Amino acid sequence: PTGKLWRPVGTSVATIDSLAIVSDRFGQYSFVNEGMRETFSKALFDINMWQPLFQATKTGCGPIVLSSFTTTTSGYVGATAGDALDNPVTNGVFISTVQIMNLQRTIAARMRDVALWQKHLDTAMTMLTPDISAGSASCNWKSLLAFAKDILPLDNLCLTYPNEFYNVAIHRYPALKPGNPDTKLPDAQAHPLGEVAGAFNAATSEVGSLVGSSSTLSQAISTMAGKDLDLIEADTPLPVSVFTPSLAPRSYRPAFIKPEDAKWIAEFNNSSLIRKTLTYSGATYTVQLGPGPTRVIDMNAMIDSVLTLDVSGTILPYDTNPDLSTSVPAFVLIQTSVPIQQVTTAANITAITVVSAAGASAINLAINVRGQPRFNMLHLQATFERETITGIPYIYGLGTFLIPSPTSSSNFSNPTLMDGLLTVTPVLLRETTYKGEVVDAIVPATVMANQTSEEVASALANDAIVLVSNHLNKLANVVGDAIPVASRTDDSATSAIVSRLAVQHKLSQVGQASPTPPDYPLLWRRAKRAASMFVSNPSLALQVGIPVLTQSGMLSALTSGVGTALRTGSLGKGVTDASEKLRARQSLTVAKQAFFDQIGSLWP
Amino acid sequence: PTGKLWRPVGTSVATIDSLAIVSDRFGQYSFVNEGMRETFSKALFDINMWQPLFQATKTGCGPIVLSSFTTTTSGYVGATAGDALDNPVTNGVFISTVQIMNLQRTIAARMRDVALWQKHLDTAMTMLTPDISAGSASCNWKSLLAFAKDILPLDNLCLTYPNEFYNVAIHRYPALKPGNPDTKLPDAQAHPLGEVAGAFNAATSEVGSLVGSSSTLSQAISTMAGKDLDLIEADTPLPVSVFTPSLAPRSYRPAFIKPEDAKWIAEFNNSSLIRKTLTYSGATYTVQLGPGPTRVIDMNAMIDSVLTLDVSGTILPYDTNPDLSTSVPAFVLIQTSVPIQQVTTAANITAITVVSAAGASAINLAINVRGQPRFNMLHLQATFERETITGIPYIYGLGTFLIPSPTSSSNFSNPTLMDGLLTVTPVLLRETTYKGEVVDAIVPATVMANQTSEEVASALANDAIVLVSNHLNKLANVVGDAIPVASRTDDSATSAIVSRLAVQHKLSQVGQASPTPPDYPLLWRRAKRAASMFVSNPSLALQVGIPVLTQSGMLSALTSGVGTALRTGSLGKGVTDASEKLRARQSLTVAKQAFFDQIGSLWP
Amino acid sequence: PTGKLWRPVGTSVATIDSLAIVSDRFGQYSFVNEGMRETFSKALFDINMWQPLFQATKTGCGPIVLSSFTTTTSGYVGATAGDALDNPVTNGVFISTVQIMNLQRTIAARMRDVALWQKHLDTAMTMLTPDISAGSASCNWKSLLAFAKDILPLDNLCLTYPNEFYNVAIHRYPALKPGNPDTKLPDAQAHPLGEVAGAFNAATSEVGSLVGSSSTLSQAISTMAGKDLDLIEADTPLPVSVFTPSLAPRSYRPAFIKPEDAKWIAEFNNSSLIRKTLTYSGATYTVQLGPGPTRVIDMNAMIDSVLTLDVSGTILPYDTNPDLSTSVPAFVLIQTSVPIQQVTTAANITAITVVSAAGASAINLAINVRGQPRFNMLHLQATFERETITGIPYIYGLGTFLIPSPTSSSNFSNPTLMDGLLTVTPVLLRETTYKGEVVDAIVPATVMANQTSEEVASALANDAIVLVSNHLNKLANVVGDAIPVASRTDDSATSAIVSRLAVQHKLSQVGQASPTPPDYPLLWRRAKRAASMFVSNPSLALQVGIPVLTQSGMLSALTSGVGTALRTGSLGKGVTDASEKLRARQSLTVAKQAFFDQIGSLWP
Amino acid sequence: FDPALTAYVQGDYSTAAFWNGIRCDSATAIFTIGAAAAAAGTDLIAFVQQLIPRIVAAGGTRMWLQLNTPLYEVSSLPDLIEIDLRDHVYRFNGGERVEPYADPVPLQQ
Amino acid sequence: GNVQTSVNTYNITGDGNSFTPTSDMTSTAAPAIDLKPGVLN
Amino acid sequence: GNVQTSVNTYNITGDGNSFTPTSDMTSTAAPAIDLKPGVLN
Ligand SMILES: *C(=O)CCCCCCCCCCCCC
Ligand SMILES: *C(=O)CCCCCCCCCCCCC
Repeated sequence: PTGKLWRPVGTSVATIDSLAIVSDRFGQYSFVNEGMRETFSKALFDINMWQPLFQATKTGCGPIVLSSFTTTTSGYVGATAGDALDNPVTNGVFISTVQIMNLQRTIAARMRDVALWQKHLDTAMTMLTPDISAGSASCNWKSLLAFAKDILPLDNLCLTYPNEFYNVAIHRYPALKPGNPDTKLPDAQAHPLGEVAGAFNAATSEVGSLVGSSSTLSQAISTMAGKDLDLIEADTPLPVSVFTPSLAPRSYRPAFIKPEDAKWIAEFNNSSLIRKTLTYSGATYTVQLGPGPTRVIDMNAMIDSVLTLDVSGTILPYDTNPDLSTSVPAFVLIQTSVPIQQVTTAANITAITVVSAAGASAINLAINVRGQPRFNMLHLQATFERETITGIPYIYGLGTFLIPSPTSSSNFSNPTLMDGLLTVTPVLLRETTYKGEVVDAIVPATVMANQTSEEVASALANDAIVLVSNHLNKLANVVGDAIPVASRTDDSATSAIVSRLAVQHKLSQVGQASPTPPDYPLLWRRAKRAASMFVSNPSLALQVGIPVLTQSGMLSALTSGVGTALRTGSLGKGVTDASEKLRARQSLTVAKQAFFDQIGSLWP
Repeated sequence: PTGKLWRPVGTSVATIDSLAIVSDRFGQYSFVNEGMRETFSKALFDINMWQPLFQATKTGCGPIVLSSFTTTTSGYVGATAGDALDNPVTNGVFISTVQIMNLQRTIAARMRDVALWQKHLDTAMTMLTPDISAGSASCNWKSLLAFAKDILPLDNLCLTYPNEFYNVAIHRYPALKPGNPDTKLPDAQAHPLGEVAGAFNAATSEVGSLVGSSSTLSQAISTMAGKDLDLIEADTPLPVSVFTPSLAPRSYRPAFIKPEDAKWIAEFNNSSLIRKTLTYSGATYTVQLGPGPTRVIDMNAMIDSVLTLDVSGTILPYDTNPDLSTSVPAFVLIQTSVPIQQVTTAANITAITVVSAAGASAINLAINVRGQPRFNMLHLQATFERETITGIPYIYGLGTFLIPSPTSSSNFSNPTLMDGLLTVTPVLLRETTYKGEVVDAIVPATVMANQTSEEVASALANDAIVLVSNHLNKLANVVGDAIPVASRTDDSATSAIVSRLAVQHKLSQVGQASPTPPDYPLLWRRAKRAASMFVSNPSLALQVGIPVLTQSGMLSALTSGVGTALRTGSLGKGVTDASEKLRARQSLTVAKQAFFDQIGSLWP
Repeated sequence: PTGKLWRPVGTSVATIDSLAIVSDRFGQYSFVNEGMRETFSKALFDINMWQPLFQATKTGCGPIVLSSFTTTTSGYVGATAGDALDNPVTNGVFISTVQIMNLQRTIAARMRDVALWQKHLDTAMTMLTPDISAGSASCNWKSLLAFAKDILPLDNLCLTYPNEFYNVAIHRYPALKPGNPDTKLPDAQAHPLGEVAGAFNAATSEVGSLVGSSSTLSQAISTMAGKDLDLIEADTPLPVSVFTPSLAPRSYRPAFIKPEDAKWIAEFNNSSLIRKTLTYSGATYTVQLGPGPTRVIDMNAMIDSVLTLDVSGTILPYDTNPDLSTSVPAFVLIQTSVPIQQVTTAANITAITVVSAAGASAINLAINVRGQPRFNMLHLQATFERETITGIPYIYGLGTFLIPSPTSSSNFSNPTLMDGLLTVTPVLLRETTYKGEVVDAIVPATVMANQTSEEVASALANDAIVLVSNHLNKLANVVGDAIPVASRTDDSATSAIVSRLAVQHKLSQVGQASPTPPDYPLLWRRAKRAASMFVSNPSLALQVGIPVLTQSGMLSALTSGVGTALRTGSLGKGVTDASEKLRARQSLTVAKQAFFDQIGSLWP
Repeated sequence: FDPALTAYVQGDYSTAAFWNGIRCDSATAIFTIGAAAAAAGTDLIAFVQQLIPRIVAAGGTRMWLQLNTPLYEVSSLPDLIEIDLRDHVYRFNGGERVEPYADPVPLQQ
Repeated sequence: GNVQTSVNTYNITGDGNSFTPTSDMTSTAAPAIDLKPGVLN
Repeated sequence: GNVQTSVNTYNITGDGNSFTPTSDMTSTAAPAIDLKPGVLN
């Protein structure tokens, strides 16, 4: 049973309506199922432990028995009259609301009390590493004590109550074994209150540490089910939400990104220059679109973000072409009639809006750093919005210069300030971008081995690629973490892949002389580096031309392997290299024993 | 009850003082509460499973019953005489210390034993993805077997014991259903020992996966309470400790950062040059402070860190002004009399200490990379300390050049090596920095919408801004993760904000014609992108001029929403887009069924 | 007991063989141990809660009692005949397979049902932060309701069932206290079904929050045992696997990295130029090895990776030396006879392979960005493999230019395209690299204070240094997180170190006048910044010349302290600064009360 | 006492440090203000000269301070308070405690 | 908010209801139910 | 370390005490107590 206890308000006959939460002057009795007593007992148990320090310091008020907050009522206990009717409990143990209040504020008040002392006990305890993980190692008690008698700073609490803290301590450190009163010798065994827990944390030499290897697994299992690593290369529309894209604002360096390497950025590849004009704040400036191609951020295929083009440390040659100086650098949109990459001359450019200029010309924004005047780090920045560009077939964001007077000097300059580190930040997660279009769902499998070397590094913050990369990255840490894809152990991961290579290379051999019986020693090893190359750089699985990894099978395969692989690790997964791991722990205890030996001499 | 068992040493009457830990020749009997038997049973259960492999290989020693390590003593069981008096347990089940030792080293020894085999069983099991997540899919057993008879490398253990591993396997993979002996047909149902657990992990088509959606929530709940996301925009002094700043060493590019964009960096904006001198290692060099403003790291407002100015790949024009060559680049402090930004000429600069020079002039540190000789990657580096600058009102760290002989050539150079990538690393977490002052507590709400575009990116490693950014970043991953702030589901997050916008826009309408009844469809949508823009780039909420996000309400609001939102997710939160998610899983099982079909033909 | 139930197939006498899983027409009865009923009850309990909404909307089918899926069989219940023999259970409660199916698909079907409504209830609940964390704060109900009557968008479900959702709600938000029918007034106490859980999550003013501080500890404990932070500075061979290196592809900028600062990169420091030739694709090009030293990636000491040298935004002076234009930039290997750094002239260079050229000369790859033509972002890229360089004592990877015709113009150019951002990605984790050699195991302690300032930042992706950095980094977040290494609390971490400094400085004083009695106030403070400097920048502990941190004791010491420190935190660790933390929470509730006050007026 | 309703801060307010993070819309320095000027061995006018501004910063709308100035008359009580005129100071019970004072007009302005 | 009457023990617009958060009882249902393999059994 | 006597069953400076870690019993108390909503109930 569970929930609050109910009782037949109509008396005797208890039906699915003659019940009612048995409330009263104390609040409502909620049932205390077996396991929920484990907690409140485990919590109180950790407080009672500090008994010797509560009396010493006259705080506290006696040991807290959980049997002081409960009661022994009886009735039907469920979550609702209907279902509570199927849990007739007699003399169960319930805790009334007003009690659920004290057991709370008591464990809270006492928790402070101890939390404090417990902190002093520690700066003194750990102040001599009472924990080794291979074999033993003593340190003659006299010295030890006479030593901490020093180190411990005058405001601890282990100097005001030595054997009032010691008695608390003995129950937390199975290192300190108190000398028995009637034989005046230790005990071999150490009996700290955490008897079992402390036994099951020792780094057992057979397998690393059960508490470790156990969690590193349940931890990975969490992720595997959580983010949705499963279904990682699913071939079908998936809401961007399914990718929980967060804290995702990637930055670049356009005016370098080739147009074909990333759809969201077209260029004005035209013969001559395209000097246009525009009255901005009265003054008339001339946008240039200089000698080179001047790659500009396209506006369509640009998920309403927060574009913030930073222009700093980048050269600013106002020294040579004086034409450049005087011009306030500024991010400006450019609506063109004919599609760009077909826009020849000025009459082609519909209009030009200065979405964000920089007050003060190019001769105050400068700063000489050895001849080559740089740009005082400043951030121009628009706030592009999907629909502010409705209809408008062609429009481009360009972080240019806005020259107040074009001249012969700036005839080979080309004032694109795009060489600066632009940082787009998708401000509306629901919508992603792929191959130049804005969508609401991705098709994972499509984005695999479909980008090129740099059609990946040139991805646009929160676009399929960047999403089908953030995803693999989780799955990449589950294998990297739990599975042993980094040793000659032909693990579950590199194993799922090997079976694909076989089934694959086996049918490609079917029909024709079949002169080559499948290899296997070579297949195991080829798939080992395939699974390994993945854990290594999760990204690669997106680039066209990557051995194994990019065939449709793998990944879809890998994950579902790694999947079941985590759901069976056992507990002693740590047996892997638990030999050198062990031998390394003994190595430490031998060096730490060496320490105790000095504590033992210096302070005799 | 819990803890070690005690018994009346004084006999009969137990007075809370009479009781003593019933120790003896076996150690101390510690009680084995109901739940703690669940573990040791669940641990032994996972070992017994491997029974067929223990006999086959003559290791092991029979099935391990947990009832072989315990006993049936009876007495009072608590953590201390006082509280143990309230737990009279009769014939409880306790495990003695020396036993708590075997149940430990047995589960450890056996755990190794199985951990090994269990690894072989796997490279063979997952070596044919026995796990699908939508509908079924078989693969005629003959083929399957005759297939793995191949792939499996000659050193497995699934080839030496086929149906000695198979029997272990059948209990772990409800995929392999053994053919019943007396009807020689499968069973429809599959009965693996993990009957329930395996039932509750299947990706249930109604809602993603209970095991997933459940954890992704408890996981987020952990963080929410842990780091202290709650109280994220609290308006009142908070110890830096409350922000657990760790692994926090940010790097820049000064000599670019404007002085007003980041208090910790002032500049010598003076008319002419300020050539000073200083005997460093005998030789007399001249610090320049050349033509430009030469931005220098201020020393006050500089949390005793580890400044490490790297100067590499950056230009080194010793080719033109020969004056530059011969000068050993070096980070040097500069104490000025009159405050900088008021320091006109040499007589103003009190003294200049070469806190770290680079042995060998500027013509060995070079390296030609196409005409423009660069700097061989080298790291100069001081170790500034709060108090080494006590009293000293004005002092600045400057990574300049130290020219051995100033000339006309270096009259427009300005040797500030600050254009290099400097990396400050706060070496003393307790103290933070804000707006130019060193403090011990932040006031969160103060740092919101108080920085500018770049008064953020120019923050100083472990300063309020960088702390009130590391914090939002956690809270940003809790929403990004748990809450669905990335779909049209007007989630709890974007909902907490909408209620603020209403209450806000509603009173701004009070008094005056109230010609505009609040919108709502427009408010819901405006707050959706507000909560969304946050998850996106957590930082923004610090920059002055960000719609919604920067009003005092939000955040303080958001978090406390997201807060309660996680504490109610239910379990089936995965119902979100659990339709396409499902349809994608069927998509995979259809492709994986396609695989089994070849395994089924190639190896008939 | 646990597992499926068995019964004596041979009847009466139940031996370790006369048993057999009691299967049948329903599947196999698996035992439902005490705790496993807690879950299925806790799951069903959370569904029954939504009873009022199931009837309202005619879905559901009555309350789901867990006692409808189980049974009361009796027999022996274990994991295998052998061990099941020691668990005679009478009238235990087992759930048959076919039942373990419904309790599953029911909780799944119902889970969807509620998951939906439960989402509507929320957008309305959190839409008025029903959760404060200090003191109370009301908001006159009328207003509140009449308010949400607005905000809530027309497609919720809290408008179609107000007090059908309200009744569900009252059990989840102890904020909404329903007015009692026969006294028509609230209740003071609030009785939500989550009575206890909700009591134990409140931010108790004594210590932050038990649910928080508790997890932040168990969380850290997980890591500490997991990754293997323990043994962090172990002095003995450790398989790279023990470091779970994943998602590890670091990028650089060679042609800058000094050869001695990173063994994996030697340079051709020779007097004149070394123009060689090579027929690549018919056309004959000349590799240059120009004026400067031209640092090249060495091939030995290069873990078979995926070298991808990006050349973008970097200068391309085809404007001056016309010689440069026309030459297709390309990454090329260079096998030399005599060891490099001893290779004088052309006859010395055995052969030169163009492992990856860039189609199209240097005048299409350009792009004018203000005079200085840059490189259109493109990625050349080899796939170096350990053994493809077997025997071959000397061979180097060089991302040079391949000039189609060397001239006088390119006599001081030196076409090394290495100034570009190269990104090596280890494609085979098992093998690491150290000091220039490829190995399979590291010796942790060796890599401490053994690198120089930049012999660290110049590390090669997945090399001991980068591994003995990824490791410290975990341990750095465990302390940063759990332990309070960021306040004057002389924590367990900075305490473990202090004891080393003492024992150390104490013996260095032994022998000779011992004129200086150890300090301690100065030692505590010195070790505090030592432990602090570590949490800060984990890396440092690798660099030669770091105070304290780099002595062999520390770290090996630190961790083992931090270790036991986490295994005792108590629960109320949050007592740290739980004063200002508290005062900040009251600060928020005072501001949130201010909000409710407007909701209370505007919408009267 | 409920933390939210009652708070307690240790250390004196005479020292600049104490005023970090203590914001109350109203302060009351009754029975202390006189002892602080004497304890910090400072002039009465000069003392409140540094306290009032702190209360303003502390975010205080109201103030009540039991200052000891002879606004009605410079006349004193024989056994209760002696008004030493050489040095602006009182003597509650002539000796038992001595605390500096201000004047009605000077302290007023 | 239209009156219902019996469907559920409380009317929403009912007499004397009261929204009033208390730092003491942080509202919470059951999200973190443990189901992972080892822990569910 | 001054002698106490009864306050607690062990004197610190008491006869034959013994600091001596054993890789076997890693010291512990109870930090990871589970209290999260779903898991506490
Ligand atoms: C009648 O339905 C008028 C609207 C009043 C309540 C509608 C929903 C808003 C209040 C929610 C109450 C239940 C939990 C939020
Ligand atoms: C008398 O108090 C002399 C000092 C000896 C003990 C003081 C505290 C240092 C030793 C701690 C013992 C309890 C657990 C560390």
